[PDB]
Amino acid sequence: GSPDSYRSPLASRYASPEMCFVFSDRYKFRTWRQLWLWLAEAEQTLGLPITDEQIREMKSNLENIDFKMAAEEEKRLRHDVMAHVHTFGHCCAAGIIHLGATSCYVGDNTDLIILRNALDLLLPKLARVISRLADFAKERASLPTLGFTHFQPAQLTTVGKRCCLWIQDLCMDLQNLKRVRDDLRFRGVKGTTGTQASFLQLFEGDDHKVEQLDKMVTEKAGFKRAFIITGQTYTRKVDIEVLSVLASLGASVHKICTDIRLLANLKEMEEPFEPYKRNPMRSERCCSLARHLMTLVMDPLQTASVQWFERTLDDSANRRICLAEAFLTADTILNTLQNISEGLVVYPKVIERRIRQELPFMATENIIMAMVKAGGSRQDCHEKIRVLSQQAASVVKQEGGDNDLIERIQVDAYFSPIHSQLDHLLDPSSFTGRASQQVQRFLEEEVYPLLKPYES
Amino acid sequence: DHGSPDSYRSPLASRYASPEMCFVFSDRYKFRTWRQLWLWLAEAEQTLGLPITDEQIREMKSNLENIDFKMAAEEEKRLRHDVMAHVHTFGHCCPKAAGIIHLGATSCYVGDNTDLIILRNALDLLLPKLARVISRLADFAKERASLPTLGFTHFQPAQLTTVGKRCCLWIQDLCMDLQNLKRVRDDLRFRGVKGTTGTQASFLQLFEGDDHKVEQLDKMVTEKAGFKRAFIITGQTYTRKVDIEVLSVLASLGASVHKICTDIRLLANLKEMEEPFKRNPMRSERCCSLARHLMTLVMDPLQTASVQWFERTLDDSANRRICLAEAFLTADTILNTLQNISEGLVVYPKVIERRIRQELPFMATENIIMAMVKAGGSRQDCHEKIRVLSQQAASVVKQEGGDNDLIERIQVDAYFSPIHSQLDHLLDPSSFTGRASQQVQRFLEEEVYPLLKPYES
Amino acid sequence: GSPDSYRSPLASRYASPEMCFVFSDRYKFRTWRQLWLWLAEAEQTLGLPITDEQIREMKSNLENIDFKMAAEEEKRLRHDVMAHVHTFGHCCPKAAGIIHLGATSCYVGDNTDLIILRNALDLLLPKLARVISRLADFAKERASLPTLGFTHFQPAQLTTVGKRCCLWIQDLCMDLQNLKRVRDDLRFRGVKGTTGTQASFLQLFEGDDHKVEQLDKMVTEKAGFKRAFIITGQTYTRKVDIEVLSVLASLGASVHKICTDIRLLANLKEMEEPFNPMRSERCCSLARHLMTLVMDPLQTASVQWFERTLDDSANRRICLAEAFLTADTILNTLQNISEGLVVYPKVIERRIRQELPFMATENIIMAMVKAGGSRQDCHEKIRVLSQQAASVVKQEGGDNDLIERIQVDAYFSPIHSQLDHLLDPSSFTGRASQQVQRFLEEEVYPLLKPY
Amino acid sequence: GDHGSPDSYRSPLASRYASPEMCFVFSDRYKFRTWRQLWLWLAEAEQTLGLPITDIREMKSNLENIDFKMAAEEEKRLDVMAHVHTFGHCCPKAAGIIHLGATSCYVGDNTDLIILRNALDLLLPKLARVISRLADFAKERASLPTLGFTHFQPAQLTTVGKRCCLWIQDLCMDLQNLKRVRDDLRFRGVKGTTGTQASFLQLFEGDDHKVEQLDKMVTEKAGFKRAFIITGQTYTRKVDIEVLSVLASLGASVHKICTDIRLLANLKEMEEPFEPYKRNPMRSERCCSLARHLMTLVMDPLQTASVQWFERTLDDSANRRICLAEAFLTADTILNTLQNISEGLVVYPKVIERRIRQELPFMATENIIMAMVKAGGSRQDCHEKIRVLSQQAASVVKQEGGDNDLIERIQVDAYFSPIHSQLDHLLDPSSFTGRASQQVQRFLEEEVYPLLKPYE
Repeated sequence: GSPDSYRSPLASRYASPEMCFVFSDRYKFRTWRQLWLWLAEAEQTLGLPITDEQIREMKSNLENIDFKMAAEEEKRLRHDVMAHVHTFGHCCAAGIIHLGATSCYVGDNTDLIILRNALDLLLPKLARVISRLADFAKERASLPTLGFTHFQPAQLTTVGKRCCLWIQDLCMDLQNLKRVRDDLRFRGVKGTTGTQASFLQLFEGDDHKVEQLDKMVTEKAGFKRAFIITGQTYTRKVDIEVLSVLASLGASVHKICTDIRLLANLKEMEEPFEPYKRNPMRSERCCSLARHLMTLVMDPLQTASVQWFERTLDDSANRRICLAEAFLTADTILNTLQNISEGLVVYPKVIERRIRQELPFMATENIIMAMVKAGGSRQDCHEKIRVLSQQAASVVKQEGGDNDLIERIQVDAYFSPIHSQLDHLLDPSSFTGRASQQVQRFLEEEVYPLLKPYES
Repeated sequence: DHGSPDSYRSPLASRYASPEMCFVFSDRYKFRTWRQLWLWLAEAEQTLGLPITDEQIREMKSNLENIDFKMAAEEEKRLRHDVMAHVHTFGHCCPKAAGIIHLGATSCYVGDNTDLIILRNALDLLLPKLARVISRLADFAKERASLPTLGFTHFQPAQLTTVGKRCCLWIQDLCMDLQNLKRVRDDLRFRGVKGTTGTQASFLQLFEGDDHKVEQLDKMVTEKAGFKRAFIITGQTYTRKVDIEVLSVLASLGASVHKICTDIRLLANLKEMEEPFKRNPMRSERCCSLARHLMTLVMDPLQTASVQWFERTLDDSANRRICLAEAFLTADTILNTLQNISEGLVVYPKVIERRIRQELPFMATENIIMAMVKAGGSRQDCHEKIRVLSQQAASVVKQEGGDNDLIERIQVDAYFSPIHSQLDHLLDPSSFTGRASQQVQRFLEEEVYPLLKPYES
Repeated sequence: GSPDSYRSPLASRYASPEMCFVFSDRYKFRTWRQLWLWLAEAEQTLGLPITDEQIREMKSNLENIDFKMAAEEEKRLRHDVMAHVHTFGHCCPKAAGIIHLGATSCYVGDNTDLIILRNALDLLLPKLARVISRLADFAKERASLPTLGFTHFQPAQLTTVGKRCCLWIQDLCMDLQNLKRVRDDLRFRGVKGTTGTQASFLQLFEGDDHKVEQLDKMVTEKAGFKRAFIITGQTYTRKVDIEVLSVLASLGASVHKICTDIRLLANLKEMEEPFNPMRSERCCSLARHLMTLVMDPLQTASVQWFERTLDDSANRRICLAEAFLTADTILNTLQNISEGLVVYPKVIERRIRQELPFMATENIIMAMVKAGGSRQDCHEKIRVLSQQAASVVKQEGGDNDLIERIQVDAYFSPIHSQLDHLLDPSSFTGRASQQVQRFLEEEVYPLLKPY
Repeated sequence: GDHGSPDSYRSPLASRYASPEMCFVFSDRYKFRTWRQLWLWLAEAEQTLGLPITDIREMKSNLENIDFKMAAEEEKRLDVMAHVHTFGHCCPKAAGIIHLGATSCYVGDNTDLIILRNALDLLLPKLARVISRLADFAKERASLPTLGFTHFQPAQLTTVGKRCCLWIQDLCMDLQNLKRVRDDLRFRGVKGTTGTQASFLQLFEGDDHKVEQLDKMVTEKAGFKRAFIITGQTYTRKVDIEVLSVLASLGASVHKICTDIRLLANLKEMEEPFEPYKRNPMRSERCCSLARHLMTLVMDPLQTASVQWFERTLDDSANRRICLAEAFLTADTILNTLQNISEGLVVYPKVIERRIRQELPFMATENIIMAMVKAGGSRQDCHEKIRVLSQQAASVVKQEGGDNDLIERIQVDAYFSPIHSQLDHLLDPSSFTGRASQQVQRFLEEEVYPLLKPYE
């Protein structure tokens, strides 16, 4: 709000409103009231003294939270969970709110619901990007381009084939995100140290009633599975599995955008339009943010390593930051990446220019093989070809002119039984190998199947 | 081998890790596998109609272990190439196969596929080790399932848990590691034959435009390698995302192990539990030190994957020769040392009982107020009456450094008339542990044993 | 702040209003205007057609910022700096033609970051010194009070409370020195142009090489810096950010160490936080994040291509502010902790008493030899009385009774009864109290002098 | 070459990569030798203070003679006492005055500090040598115009010498950091089990002054100017942080330089030294790989010091043996390879000139309009004419993949007749370099040469 105070650039400038809502106070305190409703619903079903009038008024007061009252009662009573019990019970039921449960019933189950929801926003966005990159890869599947190893010219590839290297990495990320989201489990009702003591007390020693309660709220929260063993909170290892797959996504994006930045210099490919000089500013923002995601991994790792026994509260402040800032960063990244993918501009003639410069240095083997087939001796042909290439290399390096190796093998009499066959031995398409067929097979076997559920 | 004391010894090779994992990352295994990959290539190429004879095949199959490391290093100096040097040395012990070795292949066919074979082997040696650790902790967790111990939140006295339940926190964290390790081993895919830029250009020229034969070759060497699946899309090498996926689980494992051993170290101070053999928990401190390094190593493959330009840059080669090996050798040492810890953790039941009885009356107060309504007495007048006696009892403990005298105060107090006779039953340690004992039994049978079953051998 | 939107907890819950302001858009764009004024003033002196009316106009409108207009212009122009040049030129109609004259974007953007970095360090420095000041008082007060030393977190030769506090102080002192050096050696970017060659300023002064050097000197002195970079690309070297976040990350490691000890002492009931050690848990949590952040500028500086790549911007806008707001929060909480550390001597005594006999056995032997005793016929006589006591402590879970077993054996009769002068807790503390004395007088107080 | 069988894992940092000097610094031979040298200094200093010690010569002559089997046997039977016994066998005359009243960390921890300082002393001259070589190159190419790069897009011309200065300045800040950390490195001395000097206070019979004189004497004998007053068992693990922080900062600088060389290699502007036609910057690639590891190693000591409980805990021992040794072996290798790259950088002036002429015309438009106004032309007419001709040239480059013909278009247009004679001056590369050459001379004389003078 105020420009007098520091404002998170991930919150006020970079990320989408959708992701910002999930990590807001309004959504957190709404979920708190939502978890209290489910607790009361399941407790009434199991025989605890709860009247239907207490339930209906909690149901009609889910999105009616007084912040001015809650903020000052938190300053008055120190504890934040109990401060929200008072505020809910004021617009309500008061006697049955949070009965038996501890602070971490709302706080910790909210985090897993927030976590599951945030992953649910990233998935269709990642698929959307992949889909748009897939169309680009299919369109440019046969357009030959100079391949790079050590960032030096190497055996030709296609523009579509190069794109599939990016697509694959994102397809592993989609799969990883989906797995982690599906594997996410509910804490349930566990108590102060995970022994379920206070809940067992209310049900007066009934062990089956506690287990039924643990299955009831888990299904109301939309989780398939619920933890058996926990300390106070869910194991902090969960936060590692989630941030690992995001950091991996960060690495992928960084590689993709660095490729695009290098292609922008070669003037072979640029970012979509709204001038001669164009900076790839969106890819650079992406690289910047991806880096943050890779850094973020050390936070949950260090945390879980130093949790003592059932729970130490030195996870609280660190998780408030790293978890939201992981998803806000990933969110910005995917919005930007989606923007970049919508009509990447390719300049074919610039690509054709770079090929015809380096191509003759790679086609030398084809020439000799064509001399042998006619009747020329390999040994003698190798010595007479490894001499015109050193001349043509000198012109390029020492003098800074265009490549003229093809001309020199047209003005040499020794290479007379090849002059008619030269413009076929230099067809760029006959140097791309199985590149176009690799795209074909990859998109149908691996890419399209994964995109199928996300068709919308 | 244990080299001269004049040179630096890497402690992960001799000082710590098991000779098995050391061998998987050795030059012998590396170059035996190189020659194996050349044998599978020749066999499959002979199947596809290339001029290779049975005699040439038997020659390669016989000389697989016959490696001259001295000559290969000397030829590497001259030829300025590691692979083409080993092609020459293999051709020297195989004079008839010399012509067909590495036909159509590029450097990474042997270089990069060997690292995939190394990864899968290295994971398959870690799994049984991680499972034996889980098993012995599951033995321990069953024995001590109903042994009350003071629970710690904020490392401060809280409601009672059991020793078995505390062990299950450790068990679960290692159980998710087992699942993650398995999943990564199964997801590993063979690179196969791809050529210098992944376009299979060289092999397509060998079969002379025959696209079907090239894809046939790729499947053939993959099956011979024992891989269910191979990549369709690579540059020169398999995507360096695979390193991230592997080392992310080892780093995560390290975080769980570091937690387990920090917990054990703290218990050793409390005298509640100690390691097998004034004693120092050196082996838990050894585990912590190494787990830390295992967590640190994750930033390497992360950064490596982020700066790989196009189809490949060699700015990953040296880094991978360090991070991958060390991660597994570190991961190896940890689980060998952790296995020795889990085999016989010593519990001191009487020391645990002492700490419980000096903290229990402060959390048994609620049961008293509920118990006092049998007569009965008022809820609010009793809440303040027992509250102030705790203020006097906690003052002798902290401000004067003594023992808990709260029980002594209530027994002589005239106000607490009826409750006297049922106090020992009210302070029953088992009636504070909740469902801890039932949580232990269910966790082991529902989740632990089904996971450990495939490792009966 | 809005409840419907996410808010960075460091700005709305944790850090001080002082630190939050140094990283605000108000401070940022005011400094932009502050740097444009200096440039104009120096350009006038060097002979450019700028009137005092124009400078007077600029000096009057440093704080008069229209953010609404500045945001609308950036959407249109797709440029941060030019938008603010236009907005400043709107409330300064006469100076509009001379704002940002011959300058590049990074003259404001990059020099502002350096100004912000220096200012933020200048707020952390007094706060750190003040923490060290009160921890020094605590170290002097409890300098002689013996406490059980811990190696491997196991009872070892007893030290003193003040001595253990000095281990904390020494780490923080090193931080204070490292924060001072980084702030003092921090340099100004100055005027460098788009690629660091000063080509555009050279053209404005129509070739006059000396005038470009003077303009660089003048804006540096006006900014309050002692030194400027001679060599830069577009921006100051990103190595600078590494050095700053390195000292802060190291400070995080120190803070986490101090707060872990406090968290362990609270468990042992030997020391307490002023009120669960929740303040030390908040400190540990944030210190952890401060250590994480060092990897950002490291990766950022490693992949800077040539004269500059813009893949540093968004990351720095996150990692720099977050580091300082975190650091600020930590020190604030550490101040509160240091104001009210409560020691409980009696609990310390009790723990000492049940471990002192296990560490005093060597002095008993040394007092038995010259009293007429054998070196093995006494060592065995006491070591058996240590085996039975180790069972009472560990197998039975009771009190340590080696302080009881003296009358039991008639062998130790010459020892009756000059003790417990031999079991004096102060006689096992070594040079702990002298070491505290020297440390404060030679190393700590000289550092806290000019604060 | 060193020894090791191919049947076990041999760390490439020791056997394959680093130079023999650094390997010896972290070897067992140097570790145990320094132990005995520290034991000697202890006896000699205790002799000067009054303790019953006589001619010292025996320990002096038996420093090189170490039996590793005897030490390993006693290590299996009982490491410090295993070496007290081994050094107390081949020295029969003196065995009751070795390690007298000292703890396991007098040798083990002070050795760790003599190694660190030895390792830094090998690095310093090596880093100075690289700066010196690069500086020579920078002076030689200080007035050689090259294309400036921002966003890796064409920008205001700089010089080759100037770009080199950006690298030098990074390394110069590294040399400063290393000198400061090495000089401010303190000795642990004598402290005892928990750092109170109790064991020594007993054997000097309560003498305060004598304990403090022993601290100064072994500090002076070790080559240190200063000793710690306050330490626990070992020196504060903050020391590891500061050492590896600056090393991590060096790896970042090296990565930047070597990424630059690699990119220049693709532009064919600059190349690694000889000993064609395709050449790979494999040496710069090795450096980036190794520098990356060096940047990673920083979290090790960071995590270590943060979880040190009280006086000392030995969960640092295994981590420090790895991380410290690795960092200095990696730093050493990097600087050895970076010495190679510096030694005979190949520059291709004509390739550099070709790139400039392709990008300069677009940047030179301001000067052309200035020259046209200077002759009697209109500002608007010239700006519109130069606008239509620049967009025509941009199409030829982008859409057609041809050379930059902007100057040709100006040269054939009759409107530009007033400046046709001026064109070979208006587009002089040197006039676009700004003050680059002057910055090089000033930087080298005021910062580099003073900094290198002590290292001469």
